[PDB]
Amino acid sequence: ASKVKQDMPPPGGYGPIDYKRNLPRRGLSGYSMFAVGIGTLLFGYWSMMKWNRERRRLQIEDFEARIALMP
Amino acid sequence: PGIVELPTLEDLKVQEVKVSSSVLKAAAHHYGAQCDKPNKEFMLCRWEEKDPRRCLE
Repeated sequence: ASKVKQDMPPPGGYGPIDYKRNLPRRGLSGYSMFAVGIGTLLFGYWSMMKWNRERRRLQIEDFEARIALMP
Repeated sequence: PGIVELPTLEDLKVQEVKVSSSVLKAAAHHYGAQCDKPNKEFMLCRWEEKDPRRCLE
């Protein structure tokens, strides 16, 4: 006596279902990456230049200590 | 071929310096500043004679 009941889609329809490819760009330019790399290299070069010059001075100092102690 | 002459053990005695390497390294700069003359004389004797038996004094 009751209404026919069955598994049916809701009145209207269903919400849209996405299927298309979605790969966002999500990246920097090539120039920016290359510039960051070159700047990092230059900073490291300058720091290591100072450090190695100081190390050469220290090495000369201890070599002179040896020279003084040798006789 | 000849007999090698060597100094006697008495002539090889001296008041020894019995401080370690760290003490010597800590004092080295002032030691070479102050005691330059005898050390340089000894080295000149050493590289001119080429014989340890000739530079004991």
